[PDB]
Amino acid sequence: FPRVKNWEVGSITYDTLSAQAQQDGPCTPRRCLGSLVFPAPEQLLSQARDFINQYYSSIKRSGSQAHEQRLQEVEAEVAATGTYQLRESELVFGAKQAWRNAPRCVGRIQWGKLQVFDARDCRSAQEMFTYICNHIKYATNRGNLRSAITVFPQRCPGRGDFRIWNSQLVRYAGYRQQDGSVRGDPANVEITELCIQHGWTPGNGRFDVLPLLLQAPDEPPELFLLPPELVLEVPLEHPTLEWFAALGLRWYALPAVSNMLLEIGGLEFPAAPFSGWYMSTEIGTRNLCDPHRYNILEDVAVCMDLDTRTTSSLWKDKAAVEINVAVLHSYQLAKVTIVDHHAATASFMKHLENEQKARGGCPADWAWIVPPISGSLTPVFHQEMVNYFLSPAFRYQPDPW
Amino acid sequence: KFPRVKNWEVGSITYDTLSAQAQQDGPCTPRRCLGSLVFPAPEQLLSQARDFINQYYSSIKRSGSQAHEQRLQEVEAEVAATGTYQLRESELVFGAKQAWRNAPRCVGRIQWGKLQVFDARDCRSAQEMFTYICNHIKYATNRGNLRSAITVFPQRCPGRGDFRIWNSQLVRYAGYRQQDGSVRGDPANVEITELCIQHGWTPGNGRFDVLPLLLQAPDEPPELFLLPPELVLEVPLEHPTLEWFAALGLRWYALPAVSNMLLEIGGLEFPAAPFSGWYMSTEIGTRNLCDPHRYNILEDVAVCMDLDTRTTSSLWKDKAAVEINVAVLHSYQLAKVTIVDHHAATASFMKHLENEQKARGGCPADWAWIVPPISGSLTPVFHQEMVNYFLSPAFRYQPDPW
Ligand code: HEM
Ligand code: HEM
Ligand SMILES: C[C@H](O)[C@H](O)[C@H]1CNc2nc(N)[nH]c(=O)c2N1
Ligand SMILES: C[C@H](O)[C@H](O)[C@H]1CNc2nc(N)[nH]c(=O)c2N1
Ligand SMILES: NC(=[NH2+])NCCC[C@H](N)C(=O)O
Ligand SMILES: NC(=[NH2+])NCCC[C@H](N)C(=O)O
Ligand SMILES: [Gd]
Ligand SMILES: [Gd]
Ligand SMILES: [Zn+2]
Repeated sequence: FPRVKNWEVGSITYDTLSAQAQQDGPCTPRRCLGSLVFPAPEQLLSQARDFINQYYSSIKRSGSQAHEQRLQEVEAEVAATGTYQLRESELVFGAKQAWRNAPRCVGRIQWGKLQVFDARDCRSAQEMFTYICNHIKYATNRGNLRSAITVFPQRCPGRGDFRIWNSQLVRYAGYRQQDGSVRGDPANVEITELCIQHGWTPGNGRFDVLPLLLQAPDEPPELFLLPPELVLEVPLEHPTLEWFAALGLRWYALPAVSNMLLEIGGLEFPAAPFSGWYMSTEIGTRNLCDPHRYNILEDVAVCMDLDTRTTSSLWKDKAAVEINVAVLHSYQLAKVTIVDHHAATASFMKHLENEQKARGGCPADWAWIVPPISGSLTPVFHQEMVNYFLSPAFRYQPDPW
Repeated sequence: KFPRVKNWEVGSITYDTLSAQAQQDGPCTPRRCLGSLVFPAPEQLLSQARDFINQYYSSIKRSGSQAHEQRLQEVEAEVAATGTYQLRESELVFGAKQAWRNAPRCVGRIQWGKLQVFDARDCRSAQEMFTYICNHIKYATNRGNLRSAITVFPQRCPGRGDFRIWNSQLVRYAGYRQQDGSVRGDPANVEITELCIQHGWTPGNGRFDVLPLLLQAPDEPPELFLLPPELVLEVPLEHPTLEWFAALGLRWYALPAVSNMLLEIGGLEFPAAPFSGWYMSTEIGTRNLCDPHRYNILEDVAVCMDLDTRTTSSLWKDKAAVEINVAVLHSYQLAKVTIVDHHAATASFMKHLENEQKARGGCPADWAWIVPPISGSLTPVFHQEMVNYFLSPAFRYQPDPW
C-alpha cells in the first residue's frame, strides 16, 4: 500500500483503497503519464456482482437474505435478457458513488448530497428535452444551486444510444471568422458548427447560448432551443474597478456536464448529465483567461494600466486575480452559489480525511485538484495523492459524430 | 507504441520516443499513479558504462571512431581488473551536463549546455572540500552576475567511505526550535541546525542566520566550517510601492546551491557534487516565504496591506502572495543579482521542450514540479502534457548520512 504524506503538517497515511482498483491507468514503471488529459454475460455478471456486493456492504446488509435474493435476481435477468435493470435505490447509490470516485473533482465533500432524476423510461428527444429542462430548473433553483444528475436509458444491444451532443447543457457559441480567429468561445466551435448544420440560425455575439442537440436511439439529433428564462446568467462587475462592468463579460450559473458516460455495475449510461455549482477559478482563470478560450487577460491588464512590456512586473498575475475577484463578487451580488478556490480546497482536505476513515483512501488527480492560480497557497498543493480507477464511475466517451 | 503528447494552448501533438529508453523504474503502475509523490555488479556496471560511453561519442559526432572503440575496450578492461573505472575529464563535463539535461524536476534546463564543471576528484580531506566549496561559491556568485556551476568530489569506491556534504544546500538559514514548538528562522532546516549545534556550533538567535557547513571526508566524522560572510551574497527585501515591507526585515541569499543529491554517470556514483544556478522568483517569494511550514509571512503582509482577511473570497491570500513575489523580483533586480520570473522561465522551458523534441525525440518532465506554485495556468507549461521518466546520467536523491 502506497505511503502518502502531507508536507504542510507532516502527517502520513496509507492508501489501502488503491489495492481495489478496477481498471488500469496509463502509467507504467517505465514512464508516468499522469499529466495527460485523455490517455459477454460473464464479464457483465462479474461487474454486477461486485456492484451489488458493494451496495449491500454500504447499507450493512452483506450476506443478508435481501443481498442473496438480489444477486439471484440479477443472475436470472442477465441469463434471460443478456442484461439487467437497477432498482431505483441502486441507481441513486451508483450515481453518488461515481461522483465519490471521480479523481478530478475537487467538490467531492458534497458527494452524499445529490438529486438523482430517473429518466430511464425516456423514449423521444422531445421527452429528453423535457427532462433536461426540469433538471435545469431544479438545479438552478433561482441561484440557490442544488447538485443533480438526470439518468437516461442505459445502452443496450441492437439499439442506438441516447446522447446529448453538447459538452454541457449551457455553453456559449464560438463562431469562426474569415481570418481564422473566433468570436465567442473557441472551445465550442465544433458544436456550434454542428448546430448550424442541423438548422440553427446562429447569432453573432460573444455570449450566445447554444441550442441543444439531442439524439434519441437510431435517429439523427434534434435541435432544441433553451427558453432564456431557464438559463440564469451573471453579468460580471468588479467591486472597485468601475470600468469592469462595461467590458460586458458574463457567465452562466449552472455547470452541467453532458458528454460523459456513467458506468454502474457493468451497465452504461451514455447520457447522464450532472451539475453542481462553479468553483470561481473555472470561470475567472480558465474560461476567461486561457489563451485558447476567451483570452481576455491582456485586455484587462490594459484597463488596469499595468506595465505589459516586462513579465517581471507580474501584470498577468495581477490581472488574473482581479478577474477572479470580479467573478466571486458578481456571483455573490447576483445571489448565485459559487465557491472560491481556497474554500473548495479546504473542504477537499476534509473530504480526504473522511474518506481515509471510511474507505482507507481516495483516488485523486493532483494536477486537476490543485487550482490554476495560487496553487501552493492552497492545502492540496502540499498533499500527496494516489490516482486510480474505481467503479461506479464517470468516463470520457467518443463524440457521437 | 510511444506516448502521444498534446499541447492544449496550441493543439500541437508530439510522440515521446525518448521515453522508450528509460533506464530505471519509476513508482507508477497501471493500477495506480504515484506521480505526485515527492520521495517515492560488474555486468551491470559495464552495461551502464558502455551506454554512457556511447552517449559521449555520439555527442561529439565520433560514433564508431577508433577513439570510441578504444575507450570501450579500456573501460571493460579497467572494470575487469579493478572493479571500477575512472572518467576522462571531458566525459565528466559531458556527464554533468547530461544529468542536468535529464532532470525532470528542473524548469531551467534551457541552460543545460552552459555549466562550469569543477573537477574535485583529487580532494583528500574535509578542509580541502571546504576550499573547493568556497571557490565554487565565489565563482558562481560572481558579484551577482550568477553563473551555473557544479563541483564534483571523488566517486564512491569500495574500501573507503563517501565524501558527503551534510547540508541540503551550501547556503541555508538556521531554524531554531523554541520551547512552545514554534520555530525562529527557517523550519525546513531545524534538523541540520540541531546537528550543527551537536557538532560544536554556537548558534545565533536570528531569523536569517547562515548555517555553517558540516563536511564529511571518508571514514571521518563530519567537520564544521563557517562561511566567510563576505562570501555569502544576500538581498534585503523591499517592495517598490509598499514602503513598510522593508521594515519586515526579510532577506534571502543570492545562490541556490543544492548539495545533498547524488550525481550518477555511467554507473559511477558521486555522493558529493553540489550544483548551483540562479533563482526563479517563486521559489523564494511563494514557497520559502509563504509556505505555512516555512517563513509563513502571508497573513502579516496581507494585514499590513489592509486586506480583508476575514473571508477567503476577497482573495487576500492571492493578492498578498503576488505582492511578495513582486518584492522578490524588485529586490534582486535592485541588488543586481540574477533572478528569473516564472513567466520567463516557463516560456524558456517550452523552447527547451521544442529543442529536445528535435534533438532526442522527447524530454522527461515532472508536470507537478514544472508548473509554478502561483499562476499555474497563466504559464504555457500548465497546458503542456508531459511524460516523466528516468534517464542516466542523473541527479538522484540519497539518504541523509546521519
Ligand atoms: C457541488 C459542487 C461541485 C464543485 C464545486 C465541483 C468542482 C469541480 C471542479 C473545479 C472540477 C474541475 C473541472 C474542470 O477543470 O473542467 C470538477 C470536475 C469533475 N466533477 Fe465536480 N464539482 C461539483 C459537483 C459535481 C457533481 C454533482 C458531479 C457528479 C455527480 C461531479 C463530477 C465531476 C467529474 C466527473 C469531473 C471531471 C470532469 C472532467 O474530467 O472533465 N462534480 N468538479
Ligand atoms: C540556471 C538557472 C536554473 C534555474 C532557473 C533552475 C530552476 C529550477 C527550479 C525552479 C527547480 C524547482 C526547485 C524546487 O522547487 O525546490 C529546479 C530543480 C532542480 N534543478 Fe534546476 N535551475 C537552474 C539550474 C540548475 C543547475 C545548474 C542544475 C544542475 C547542474 C539544476 C538541476 C536541478 C535538479 C537536479 C532539480 C531537482 C531538485 C529537487 O528535486 O529537489 N538546475 N530547478
Ligand atoms: C496538460 C494538463 O494535464 C492540462 O492542462 C490540465 C492540467 N490541470 C487541469 N486541472 C483542471 N481542474 N482542469 C483542467 O482542464 C486541467 N488541465
Ligand atoms: C505533494 C506535492 O508533490 C508537493 O507539494 C510538490 C508539488 N510540486 C512542487 N514543485 C516544485 N517545483 N517544488 C516542490 O517542492 C513541489 N512540491
Ligand atoms: N464545478 C463543476 N461542477 N464543474 C464542471 C466543469 C465545468 C467547466 N470547468 C466549466 O468551466 O464550465
Ligand atoms: N533555481 C534553483 N537552482 N533551485 C534549486 C532549489 C532551491 C530551493 N527551491 C530554494 O528555494 O532554496
Ligand atoms: Gd486611462
Ligand atoms: Gd505606497
Ligand atoms: Zn503516474
